[PDB]
Amino acid sequence: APSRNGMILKPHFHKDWQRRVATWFNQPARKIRRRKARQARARRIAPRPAAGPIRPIVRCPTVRYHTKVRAGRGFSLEELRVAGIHKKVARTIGISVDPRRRNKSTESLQANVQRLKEYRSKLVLFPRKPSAPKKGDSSAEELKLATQLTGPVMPIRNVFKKEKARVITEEEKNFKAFASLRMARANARLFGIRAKRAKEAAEQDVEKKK
Amino acid sequence: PSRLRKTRKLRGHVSHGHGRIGKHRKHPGGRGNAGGMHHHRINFDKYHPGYFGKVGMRHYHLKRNQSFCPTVNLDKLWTLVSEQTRVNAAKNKTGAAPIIDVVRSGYYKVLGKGKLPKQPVIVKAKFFSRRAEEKIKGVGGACVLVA
Amino acid sequence: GAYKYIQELWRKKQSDVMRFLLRVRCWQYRQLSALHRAPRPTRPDKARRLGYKAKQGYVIYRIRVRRGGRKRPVPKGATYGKPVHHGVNQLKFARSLQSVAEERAGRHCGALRVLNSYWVGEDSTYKFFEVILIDPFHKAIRRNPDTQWITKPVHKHREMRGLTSAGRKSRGLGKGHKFHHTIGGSRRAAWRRRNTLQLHRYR
Amino acid sequence: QEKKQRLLARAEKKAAKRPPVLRAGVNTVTTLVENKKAQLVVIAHD
Amino acid sequence: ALRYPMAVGLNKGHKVTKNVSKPRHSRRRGRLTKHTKFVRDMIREVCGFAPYERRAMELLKVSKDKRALKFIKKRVGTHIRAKRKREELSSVLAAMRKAAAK
Amino acid sequence: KTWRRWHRRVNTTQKRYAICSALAASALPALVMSKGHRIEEVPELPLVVEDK
RNA sequence: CAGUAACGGCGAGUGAACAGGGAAGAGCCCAGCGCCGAAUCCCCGCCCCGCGGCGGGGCGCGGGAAAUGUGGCGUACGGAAG
RNA sequence: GGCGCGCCGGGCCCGGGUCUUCCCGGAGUCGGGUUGCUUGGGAAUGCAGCCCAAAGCGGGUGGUAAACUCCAUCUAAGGCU
Ligand SMILES: [Mg+2]
Ligand SMILES: [Mg+2]
Ligand SMILES: [Mg+2]
Ligand SMILES: [Mg+2]
Ligand SMILES: [Mg+2]
Ligand SMILES: [Mg+2]
Ligand SMILES: [Mg+2]
Ligand SMILES: [Mg+2]
Ligand SMILES: [Mg+2]
Ligand SMILES: [Mg+2]
Ligand SMILES: [Mg+2]
Ligand SMILES: [Mg+2]
Ligand SMILES: [Mg+2]
Ligand SMILES: [Mg+2]
Ligand SMILES: [Mg+2]
Ligand SMILES: [Mg+2]
Ligand SMILES: [Mg+2]
Ligand SMILES: [Mg+2]
Ligand SMILES: [Mg+2]
Ligand SMILES: [Mg+2]
Repeated sequence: APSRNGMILKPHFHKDWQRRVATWFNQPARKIRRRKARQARARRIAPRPAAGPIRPIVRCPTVRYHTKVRAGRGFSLEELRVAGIHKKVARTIGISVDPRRRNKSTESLQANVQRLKEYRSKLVLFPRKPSAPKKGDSSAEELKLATQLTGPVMPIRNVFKKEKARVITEEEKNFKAFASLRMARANARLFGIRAKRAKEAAEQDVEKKK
Repeated sequence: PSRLRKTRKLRGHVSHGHGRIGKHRKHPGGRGNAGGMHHHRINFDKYHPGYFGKVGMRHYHLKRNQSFCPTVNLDKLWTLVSEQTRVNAAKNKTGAAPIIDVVRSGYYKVLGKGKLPKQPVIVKAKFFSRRAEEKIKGVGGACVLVA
Repeated sequence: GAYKYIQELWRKKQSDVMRFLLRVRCWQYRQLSALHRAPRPTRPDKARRLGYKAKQGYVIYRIRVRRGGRKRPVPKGATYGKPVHHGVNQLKFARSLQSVAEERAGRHCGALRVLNSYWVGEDSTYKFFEVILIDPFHKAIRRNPDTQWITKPVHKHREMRGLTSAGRKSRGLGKGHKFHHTIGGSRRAAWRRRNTLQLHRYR
Repeated sequence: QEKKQRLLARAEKKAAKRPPVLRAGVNTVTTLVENKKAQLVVIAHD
Repeated sequence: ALRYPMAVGLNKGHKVTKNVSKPRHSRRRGRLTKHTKFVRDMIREVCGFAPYERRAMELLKVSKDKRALKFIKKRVGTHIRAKRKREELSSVLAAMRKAAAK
Repeated sequence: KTWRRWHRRVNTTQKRYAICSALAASALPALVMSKGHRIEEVPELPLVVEDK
């Protein structure tokens, strides 16, 4: 029974919703539960990073988001085999791996390759038994100053290049951008139909010439 | 607060603010906004014209990411880049022009709403409107594309 | 190996070799009773690729589900209700007859656990399924690490929670855009996340 | 028990050739046929 | 002129140096190995054909190919599968014609 | 019911406005005696001590 | 994301998903293809040890299971052999 | 109880890179038709009954049915966590 003027609306309460209402009164108890669990995990893996492994440079999928770079799932096998880290040794020394990632580009692969080689220059790997080091172990001086780092290991930020104040060329001042966009729109929409009309013109051409 | 509300001053009034001829019955006009076509016709036509019926094509799987192209204007095109570039490109007698990369600021399409100050630029967008391009050319300065 | 040959043989079913075989098998199974122990699988390759490693502790049953749809178990006509819910004759049941087969075999053997199940034969009025059972208290099973998972209490009666292949195919799950109405644990977990108010503290 | 006598003989010999055999089982038999190392194949009828 | 990388058009997109990697080893599933080809035509020489296949081979022998194709697509399903099975039965029937020739 | 809206939120800048007004009203000697704290013999009102 | 795309005597009403930010984060294994003298497993008896989660070792011309296929390598990120 | 140390016995005598030669897959299941239920899923999203019922440069997905044709992306019909 609506009155004079006001938005007509459809509240989704026609079901019996009072038997199922999730109330958030354990929000701070759940946060202190999670951070006590996080402190226990971070002190039970004692020199290792609390954030877990390292996760690669990854560009977001869709048109809204492809200019932003975020942390991905794991390093792909192709940048692992370029960085020389073995498939089953990467996650055991702390490098996350998913095999499902492709690498369709080259420069993102080389960014992940340089990021892995930076990680291997940065990590301090302890000998397995302390009384007997091996060839792939760090030196006992930097073993003394090893410690955890908080937050995500080598944080991933989308740094932007900065291009200086150019003096403008007259080719750029005679570039007609709106006509170029609409002309490319029209060519892309009409690519196929012009091709089949060229095909029909070719077949009537060979009919008129043969 | 219930201390400030109405029902603290409707005690002792034998109908509690809902009349005595027409009592406060439960649901007299149907539940919700029922009776659109039938008996609330003139509310829905004096106050929500357009409400009944279909118009336009059905699009089964819409993705706002595909339809994403947010706009900026030539008024606020200089807002994106700090004041030091403006005052340096005003003091700068060499004709060098700053680059305004609108995409990293987060706007894909430059539309041209208002007056742009007479100061050269390289506006670097993903789309352009015709009037925005003509105003940047009329200031003297170029419109480059990035995808 | 032979199992590639006999699996191509079982894929050729309208070939008259296999038509004679499954017709005589279906006759024999129709004569024999509803729930009897098969001593060894009729289809060893499919038994092995479903999990039957022929050692001590795996048994195989051969059970007969009665073929057909499901008419609504209601007195004579008379579903007392609105005319959407009148029809009783052409209703169909949500689980496959393979799942019903492994269900009643795993019910008849309460001590044993359904691994998987497969097909052997059919006629117009019955279908026949051989279901693989594992004895979880036998020590050739219990001392083998890659199959002592069946000996845990969470895997109690897989066939009735619907966790095998035949029960799994009737819950409507799997990755994709085809299975939006089950994300969460299951179909009801999907429904239950969707139809609750998350009334926060601060709203 | 013949293999146990053979292996104890070999173990005491090392602490001090392969004869040809039948090859049973339908998988070994059919891979020997399709790799063509069989000289004849006996097949049970039942 | 100037060909800036445009967001629209037939050659749209941010230009990138496409690497050439080997295809992943999941992509070759169903690429017919010659051993499985041998197993499969051995099994077909054991067991023969289906009844709908025999009637389809007979319609290809009489050569009414349109009703043959409609027959396979009604008794198998998709028209792509029907084209494939008609072409395979024509190949089998051609092998029978060559064997019956000599 | 339990799902009464118990908890209320207020904006960060006016939370900080209120914390600044509470500090700045603890520096006028009238508004401290007005709250009632007997400070008639305190040597100076924004009363600071050694960090010892 | 969204009370959106969408369903609905298109009426009342119903109504997801992707992408993004977070919590957490861990991956793996068979059958098949194969190659290794079934290289595998269960149970009884005796001796030693421990035994309130009946296990470790040896001895058995001890019994079974298993070639209608157990174990070792090996699984789509390929893998094996030389 | 766990994290620590040492002794006895047992088990395993293991890896990586390059070249060459081989090998590779789950069927009354997929899919199609029809019926019924369900889903926001709309020329049928999922589920099931009946019938038809495959293939291997194959098969599925690619939110309008269908044919031709490029592509894209995965590998179902087995299992643990
Ligand atoms: Mg009123
Ligand atoms: Mg009054
Ligand atoms: Mg009254
Ligand atoms: Mg009234
Ligand atoms: Mg009246
Ligand atoms: Mg009322
Ligand atoms: Mg009327
Ligand atoms: Mg009704
Ligand atoms: Mg599970
Ligand atoms: Mg199905
Ligand atoms: Mg909104
Ligand atoms: Mg109407
Ligand atoms: Mg997401
Ligand atoms: Mg985190
Ligand atoms: Mg084996
Ligand atoms: Mg139902
Ligand atoms: Mg409905
Ligand atoms: Mg197409
Ligand atoms: Mg699998
Ligand atoms: Mg799987």
